[PDB]
Amino acid sequence: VTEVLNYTKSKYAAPNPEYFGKAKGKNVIYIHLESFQQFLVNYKLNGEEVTPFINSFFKDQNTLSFTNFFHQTGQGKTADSEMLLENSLYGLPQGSAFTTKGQNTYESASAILGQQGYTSAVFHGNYKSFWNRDEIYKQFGYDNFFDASYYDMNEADVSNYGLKDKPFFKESEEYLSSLQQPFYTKFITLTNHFPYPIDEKDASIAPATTGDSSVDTYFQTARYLDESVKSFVDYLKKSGLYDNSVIIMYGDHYGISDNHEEAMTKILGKDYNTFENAQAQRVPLMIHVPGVQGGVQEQYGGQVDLLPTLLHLLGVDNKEYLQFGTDLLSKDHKQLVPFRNGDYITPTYSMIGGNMYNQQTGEPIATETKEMKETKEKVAKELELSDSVLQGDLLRFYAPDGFKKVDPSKYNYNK
Ligand SMILES: [Mg+2]
Repeated sequence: VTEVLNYTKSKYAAPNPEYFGKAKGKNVIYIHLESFQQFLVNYKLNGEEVTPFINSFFKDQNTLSFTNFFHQTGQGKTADSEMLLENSLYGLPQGSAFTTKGQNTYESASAILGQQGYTSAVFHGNYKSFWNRDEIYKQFGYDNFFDASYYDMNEADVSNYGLKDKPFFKESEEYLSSLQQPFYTKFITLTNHFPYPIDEKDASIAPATTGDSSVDTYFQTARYLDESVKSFVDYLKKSGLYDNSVIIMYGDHYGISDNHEEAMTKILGKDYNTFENAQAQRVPLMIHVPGVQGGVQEQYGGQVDLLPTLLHLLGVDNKEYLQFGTDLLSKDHKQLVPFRNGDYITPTYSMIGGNMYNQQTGEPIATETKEMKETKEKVAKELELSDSVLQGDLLRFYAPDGFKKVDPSKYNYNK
């Protein structure tokens, strides 16, 4: 109740002077890389790079790239990722939080940044009823929701899950250019979605040769996404948004489940056991902050840490908000990444499937020490306190002093 707030502050990580406020006043552009796993980065299928542009964006001067960034989603899949990004809250242990907690009071990024005059918007090539986004986005405080109704949904431009990504970015330039700055936006892509079907040739790369169809055509839809993103970034550079915004590319969750051990063994080269599968849960995080020296960031982290990381870059102190994540650029950030099912990843030891593993060598640890038991309970506590917020709707009874709550009745996403 006030218990959650006490845990939050004690966990709070002070801003890093080198990165604090360096992007204050800038726009924010989230690029949602659907089902995009980190191992795809710099991966070469039969000689050539699978995702060439993203690989270059990864190496760029002004790009903070994360190699130990893990997704913390559950049965909510993509919805849970949004929950982690917007509120720094975990999803439910079971089922989707978006569907059952659409009535809850939230104090999300749209609301927090809205306090400074930011304009909110979400772009998605599918209808707003999907994942109950239409309802819960109002509680988040998203000013605009550009769903499928704002796009040309002809049969040739539409896959199984909605509008293809290349038309999606192309057609959304109209809306983004006329959106009041400064803004806070997120572009949810669709094409790279299981079982990853692509008809030739939207595709521009040969499929893998493992014998597993869903795994083989994954690399094809990944490049289709890569090509469309490049086209979108090219637009951002022409319109000047590229220098005036913070571009953040991230993955929401895994792309290949653990029911493809044989194929994944050929892909990664090593045996795809339970350990290597947990390591495969890495998803990309690339933060392009204009006029800031970037580089590879190997500190361990999760999606829960994304919002407080962004806030510190924008020069916004979030000490008083109910957020379970910490600033990734902070030196006080502790490298501990909880999974939804109770598991966790630390640089030294990791619990996977309830069993202990050496994170660095992959070899099982027979006996469990105190510190391995201690962090196990720290993780369970964090997950429980997060559920306490969702299950009890605790944000009705709390808010930071200067903060103003959202009136969801004042939002309409229809045209
Ligand atoms: Mg997804």
